[PDB]
Amino acid sequence: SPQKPIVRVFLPNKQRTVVPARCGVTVRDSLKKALMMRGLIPECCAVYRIQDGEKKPIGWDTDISWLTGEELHVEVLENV
Repeated sequence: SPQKPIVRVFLPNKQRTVVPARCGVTVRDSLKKALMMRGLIPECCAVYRIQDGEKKPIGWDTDISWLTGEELHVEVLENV
Protein backbone atom coordinates (compact mmCIF):
# COMPACT_ATOMS: atom_id res chain seq x y z
CA SER A 1 0.00 0.00 0.00
CA PRO A 2 1.33 3.45 -1.05
CA GLN A 3 2.07 4.90 2.38
CA LYS A 4 2.53 8.65 2.13
CA PRO A 5 2.24 10.61 5.40
CA ILE A 6 0.78 14.12 5.52
CA VAL A 7 1.18 17.30 7.56
CA ARG A 8 -1.78 19.22 9.00
CA VAL A 9 -1.13 22.90 8.58
CA PHE A 10 -3.40 25.79 9.41
CA LEU A 11 -3.45 28.63 6.89
CA PRO A 12 -4.49 32.27 7.60
CA ASN A 13 -8.11 32.98 8.61
CA LYS A 14 -8.47 29.62 10.36
CA GLN A 15 -7.84 27.55 7.26
CA ARG A 16 -6.33 24.07 7.18
CA THR A 17 -4.47 21.89 4.72
CA VAL A 18 -2.70 18.56 4.78
CA VAL A 19 0.29 18.10 2.54
CA PRO A 20 2.31 14.89 2.05
CA ALA A 21 5.41 14.99 4.22
CA ARG A 22 7.88 15.03 1.34
CA CYS A 23 11.35 13.98 2.42
CA GLY A 24 13.53 16.17 0.24
CA VAL A 25 11.14 19.10 0.12
CA THR A 26 11.12 22.29 2.13
CA VAL A 27 7.97 23.40 3.94
CA ARG A 28 8.32 26.24 1.45
CA ASP A 29 7.67 24.06 -1.58
CA SER A 30 5.17 21.80 0.13
CA LEU A 31 3.15 24.56 1.81
CA LYS A 32 3.73 26.69 -1.30
CA LYS A 33 1.24 24.49 -3.03
CA ALA A 34 -0.98 24.59 0.05
CA LEU A 35 -1.09 28.42 0.04
CA MET A 36 -0.80 28.87 -3.72
CA MET A 37 -3.80 26.58 -4.33
CA ARG A 38 -5.57 28.83 -1.84
CA GLY A 39 -4.55 32.11 -3.46
CA LEU A 40 -2.07 32.88 -0.70
CA ILE A 41 1.69 33.32 -0.59
CA PRO A 42 4.21 31.76 1.85
CA GLU A 43 6.40 34.87 1.63
CA CYS A 44 4.03 36.82 3.85
CA CYS A 45 3.59 33.92 6.25
CA ALA A 46 5.45 31.82 8.82
CA VAL A 47 5.27 28.18 9.92
CA TYR A 48 4.90 27.02 13.53
CA ARG A 49 4.60 23.70 15.28
CA ILE A 50 2.68 23.98 18.54
CA GLN A 51 3.94 21.71 21.29
CA ASP A 52 2.66 21.90 24.90
CA GLY A 53 1.10 25.34 24.52
CA GLU A 54 4.33 26.49 22.91
CA LYS A 55 4.92 27.79 19.39
CA LYS A 56 7.97 26.59 17.52
CA PRO A 57 8.54 28.89 14.52
CA ILE A 58 9.82 26.80 11.66
CA GLY A 59 11.85 27.92 8.69
CA TRP A 60 10.40 27.83 5.20
CA ASP A 61 13.67 26.28 4.05
CA THR A 62 13.12 23.58 6.64
CA ASP A 63 12.20 20.13 5.31
CA ILE A 64 8.58 19.17 5.94
CA SER A 65 9.44 15.50 6.51
CA TRP A 66 10.83 16.71 9.84
CA LEU A 67 7.32 17.69 10.88
CA THR A 68 5.74 14.54 9.42
CA GLY A 69 2.18 14.24 10.59
CA GLU A 70 2.34 17.18 12.96
CA GLU A 71 -0.16 20.03 13.03
CA LEU A 72 1.63 23.12 11.75
CA HIS A 73 0.41 26.71 11.53
CA VAL A 74 0.90 29.28 8.81
CA GLU A 75 0.42 32.79 10.14
CA VAL A 76 0.51 36.09 8.29
CA LEU A 77 3.49 38.41 8.60
CA GLU A 78 1.25 41.37 9.28
CA ASN A 79 2.47 43.87 11.85
CA VAL A 80 -0.90 45.17 13.02
